Amino acid sequence: ENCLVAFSIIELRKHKHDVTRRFTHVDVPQAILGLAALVSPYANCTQPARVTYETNQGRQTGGWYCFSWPYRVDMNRFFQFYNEMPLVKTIAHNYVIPNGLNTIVAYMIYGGYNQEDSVIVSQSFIDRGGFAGTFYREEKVELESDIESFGKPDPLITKNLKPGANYEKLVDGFVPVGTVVKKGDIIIGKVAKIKYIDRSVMYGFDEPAVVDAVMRPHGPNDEIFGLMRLRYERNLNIGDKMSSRSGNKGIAALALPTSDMPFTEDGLQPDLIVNPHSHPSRMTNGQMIETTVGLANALQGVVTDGTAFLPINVQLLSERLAQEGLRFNGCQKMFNGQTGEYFDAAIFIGPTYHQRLQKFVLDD
Amino acid sequence: LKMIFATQQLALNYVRNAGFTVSTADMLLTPEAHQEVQEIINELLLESEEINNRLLHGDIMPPIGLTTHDFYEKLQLNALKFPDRILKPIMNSINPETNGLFQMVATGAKGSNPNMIHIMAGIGQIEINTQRIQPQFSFGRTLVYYPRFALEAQAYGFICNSYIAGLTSPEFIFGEMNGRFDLINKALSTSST
Amino acid sequence: EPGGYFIARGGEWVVDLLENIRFNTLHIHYNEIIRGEFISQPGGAFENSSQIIIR
Amino acid sequence: KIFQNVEIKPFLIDFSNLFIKNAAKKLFQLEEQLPLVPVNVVMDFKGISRAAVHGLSRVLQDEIPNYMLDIKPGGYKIEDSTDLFMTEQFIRNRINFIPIYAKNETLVFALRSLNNSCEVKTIYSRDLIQVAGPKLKYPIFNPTFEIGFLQPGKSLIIEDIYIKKGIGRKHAAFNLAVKTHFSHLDIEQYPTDKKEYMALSGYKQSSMTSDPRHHRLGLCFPAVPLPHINQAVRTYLKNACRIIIGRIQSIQKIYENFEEPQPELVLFSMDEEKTKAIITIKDETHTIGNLLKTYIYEMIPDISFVGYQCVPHKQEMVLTIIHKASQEDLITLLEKSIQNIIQTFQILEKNVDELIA
Amino acid sequence: GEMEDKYKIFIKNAPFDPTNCQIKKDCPNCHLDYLTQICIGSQKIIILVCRCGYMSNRG
Amino acid sequence: LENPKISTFQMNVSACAWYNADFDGDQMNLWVPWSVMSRVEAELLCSVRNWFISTKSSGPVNGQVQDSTVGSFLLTRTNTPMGKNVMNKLHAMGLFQTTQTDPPCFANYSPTDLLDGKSVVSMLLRQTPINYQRAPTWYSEVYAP
Amino acid sequence: MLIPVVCFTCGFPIGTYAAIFDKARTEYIKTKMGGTLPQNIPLDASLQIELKDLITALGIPMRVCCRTHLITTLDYRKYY
Amino acid sequence: ITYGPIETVDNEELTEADMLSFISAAVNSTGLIGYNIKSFDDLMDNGIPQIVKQMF
Ligand SMILES: [Mg+2]
Ligand SMILES: [Zn+2]
Ligand SMILES: [Zn+2]
Repeated sequence: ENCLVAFSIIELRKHKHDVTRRFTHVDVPQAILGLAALVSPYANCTQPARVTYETNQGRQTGGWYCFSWPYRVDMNRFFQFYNEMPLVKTIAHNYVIPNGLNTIVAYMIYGGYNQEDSVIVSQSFIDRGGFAGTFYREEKVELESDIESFGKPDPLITKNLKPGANYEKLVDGFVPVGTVVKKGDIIIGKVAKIKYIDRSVMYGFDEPAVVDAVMRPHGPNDEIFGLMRLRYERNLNIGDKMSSRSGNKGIAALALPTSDMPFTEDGLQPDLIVNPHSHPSRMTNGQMIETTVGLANALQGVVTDGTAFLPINVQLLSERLAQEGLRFNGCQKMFNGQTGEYFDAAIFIGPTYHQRLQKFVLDD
Repeated sequence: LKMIFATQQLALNYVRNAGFTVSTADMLLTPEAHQEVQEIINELLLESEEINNRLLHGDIMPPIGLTTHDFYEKLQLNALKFPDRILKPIMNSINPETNGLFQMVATGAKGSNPNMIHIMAGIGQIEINTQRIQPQFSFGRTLVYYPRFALEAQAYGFICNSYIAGLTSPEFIFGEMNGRFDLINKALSTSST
Repeated sequence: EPGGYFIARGGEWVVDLLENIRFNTLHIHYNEIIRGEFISQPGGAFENSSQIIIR
Repeated sequence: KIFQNVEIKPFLIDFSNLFIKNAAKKLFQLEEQLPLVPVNVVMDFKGISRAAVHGLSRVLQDEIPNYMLDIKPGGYKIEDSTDLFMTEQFIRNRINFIPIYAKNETLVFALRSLNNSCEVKTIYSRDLIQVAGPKLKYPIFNPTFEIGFLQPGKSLIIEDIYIKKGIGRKHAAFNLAVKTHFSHLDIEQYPTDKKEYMALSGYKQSSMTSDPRHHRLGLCFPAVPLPHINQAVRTYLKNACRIIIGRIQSIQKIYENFEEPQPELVLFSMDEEKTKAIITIKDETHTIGNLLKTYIYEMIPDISFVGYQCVPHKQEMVLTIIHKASQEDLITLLEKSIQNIIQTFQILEKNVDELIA
Repeated sequence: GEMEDKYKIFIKNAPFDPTNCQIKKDCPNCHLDYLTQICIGSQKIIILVCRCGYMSNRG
Repeated sequence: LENPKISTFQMNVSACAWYNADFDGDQMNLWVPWSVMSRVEAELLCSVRNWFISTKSSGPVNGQVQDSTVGSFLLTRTNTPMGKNVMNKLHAMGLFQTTQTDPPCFANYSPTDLLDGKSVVSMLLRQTPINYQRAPTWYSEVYAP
Repeated sequence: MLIPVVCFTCGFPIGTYAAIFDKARTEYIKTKMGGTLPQNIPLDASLQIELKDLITALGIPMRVCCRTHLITTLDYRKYY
Repeated sequence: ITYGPIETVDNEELTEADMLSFISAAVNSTGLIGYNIKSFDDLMDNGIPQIVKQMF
């Protein structure tokens, strides 16, 4: 409150000989943002509410959630196999591992399936492992001191077995690691001396899991309890939420084969098709500048810095495209994959960094 | 309802042969049209400076009912409004027959004219509760970047930059203040009603 | 991993950075028409604090 | 001669680059080209509709039978695969997408990797050993794929790696050709480097009125033996043609049963002079639907309606025809259209054999 | 009223507060190139103060 | 939806006006009436055609949104950057091959006959002939100079 | 955890050149820096070296997608 | 300390990208999570014994 701060060194050089505005300190503009908000490239070209949206959505993204995941038994944790450095990176990626892919996005109307915050995804992109990983759940079943024990129950001397369940999968009280558990299967055997009552554990989930790792550790009171780790093979599928670093989140609505996706004259085809109508009200301009910059980065072979509050010139960034052999607008002659007919309009297509938000449709 | 679906398919089957896109170059002004916007904004700031020089000489007399503070801010709020001619340099840069940002706005599919002006030409004055940015940083400062009792229009939320040009730190903060208000009021949307 | 967290009951917990009010300062707010409160602390961050309100 | 001017060009490594040369030398002792190279093929078609050329392209992309390497259920030995990061899902996805040029399904491979050193060890494709089938006189994949990596002390054992057959429309690991070029040579183009035209496609005719009949199609095949490039490419093209013919011939055995009550062909007499035919084929695609519509339209220029629909959520192609003839005459015209399609693709395959030496 | 006690300390400290707005106007007392402008109250009273002690409105 | 890989409730974009919904991650409830009485009144009383006109505002709720609004403009637009906005018989027919209505008759058209965008729309609007005359959103006195 | 076997977007076999591309890339950057400490080589400066000609020498086409995924894919062996 | 004259400092070539090194230095010295561990170290060095002994 005793400080008069020049908001940048440009402002300080502007008032270098100005005796009527004497600054006490000079600021570095990027210092006004957190680390999550510094992920977003050209964040001052976006309306700031969407920067808030991204700061909410950046932490929600899947990726390499830890480097010790095989040594953990976690609940609802997602490990994504493939991750990429953005073609237009910011300073925040000097300190956090990026969790996303440089998807080729076409900004176009294609059949009406990306209307209102939906995207059309390439089924081939999904099959190859785009945003694919593994999902982990944990279970913790305890015993009583000499009243309860682990073991494959017998229907003759144990009462109140769970109706219509499968008890065969148990070996020495547990299903072996590496087998598929189904809806209704018994996953931990448990008998209780009173003759017996069946306090077994059943797998009540819609999608089958696989026993990843099972262990018999000791609790705080030095008692053996059952610990099961369940893994899920999670591809991207219809209903999963993606998002760019500008906060434009959307649900995968359709997945097309390779031969149904649009393709340019050079054979470039998108991974995502996002609606152009998501832009004008949201005013997420940093996503469009990122595609323009990242389109020439890929051909040049470089990764550039798109941190917020750096000097930018979209006119010169568009001329960088024309010098790399593309059009000034970054648009290309594109063909309809279903009919083979060219659109009467160049389509804006290029690499935009996208993320998978950890809202799985199968969980909801 | 049967005709909404049927005309929807004619519309969608046309575009699957005509194409529709928006690019970064749809939001970019010509260098000649960039100078026209800067001229218009300097006129806004020159008329804002004329009021301040009247404040310096004590030449601002309010009407019967208003104080000097509330009459000074009303004069500033109206002197920092974008003229209708701001769309001359925007419409000079674009081709309405091909520009996809314009056609979404012009046909009522999505967006509005202030959205196009904010992206392409300039954002202008931030109004919160139909009022400028009130000094809440210790008695006559709006931010740590501006001196106490600053008279420039930038000190109270006038953004001279468009989104496509990139805001600065004070302009980003003022726009952040404006955006956070709308989130809070939208949070009162659920509870109050 | 930078660390900086606790392990309790096998789970991982973080103690939230709490936005508390500054101590040893008079805070003035609005029968009782004004309220001036003060939470003195005799030196150090762990000492007991005695609040005083002047109404 | 419907199509001429094939241009075949493999993608080779440049060992004139010192960095690439040294890296190849001290990673794989590689001073020559890889046994399997990508091949770019560009073909010019003349006097043919883009329904036919694009159907050929779609078939060569993901509707032609192809082979991949899969792991049989239980082949991933969880016992001696002590490594924790190389999960079965990761390695299976890695192995499915290695391009192979295989000549029988009998071959079975195995991967037995041990890390008995103090550093992370990378598992390449030269570590896959053929365990069943006749011995390979030539490799079916390149030895340079990074299958995985092992932490010090860990292992990866995968048995029963076999050759699975499929189509890329179902799983992308069976995709064959990648798109590299498509153009029409009988439509003139603007200079789109000019900012006057940079928002338009570039063609001087709208796609709503243009009827191009001279095309250039370029596709890249991802793994072809070096001493047999022409022999591989030719084979691929022929198979594409035949695949289409086969599918067309299926519809050909439906039209001939227009007297018998059939679930895939429904006939109405709309009026005393109009006839409506609806053909529903399950799991068909835009390839056959578009070919059928185009050739029916060429046979009957004054048709009241011809249209088709492949709704994504229905897994079927529905072709509707409305015409001013009787059911006999409409079926005669439909058979003529299908015979024209088959003749076109037989001509294409004959020209394939005539062109590629 | 104001300018007398409601802001006397602030006005006397104004020529030394570095966060105050300066005006390019010469000083009569010490002939200094700049003065410090303060705009106090709802009537927006403008005072030009200087480090030498100069004050407008007869202060 | 007999594809086993789809777990979402799918609906037309023009139906989202009833529920104030969008596709950014919204969830919706669905129950199928199993009783005969509950099944009758679902179909006769609670069908969504009954909420086409708003009870709040007495005006329509549904219409084109975002792609059929900008796509109906392009279709009925008089001039394309390629000249007149016309299509040949094959492409005029192809606009109708998805509407799920009865296809129009194109028998009085050669393969080289060009059809205007308004001619194709008139083929569809003839089923329910209405009379309408207003200025479009396209014409704005703001943009006219 | 590695450069993918095929391009995520189009399916071109980018993996058959991945290993070489890694090692070559490293050597190439050491030529453009001039023998500096691994930390004294800033991360932002190592990414500004143009890899266009190197990737062309590998025999990879000028496709945006293939070069994007080849250049930007993170290797897990360098983060663990 | 008597610092050098301010009129003879060369900064006219300081780009706005040169100024991000200051943010790099600030984050490196601060550490992303820097105070959370300093607080616990003071708690286990100067905090717990004083609160146990000089309070009860
Ligand atoms: Mg929503
Ligand atoms: Zn003085
Ligand atoms: Zn690619």
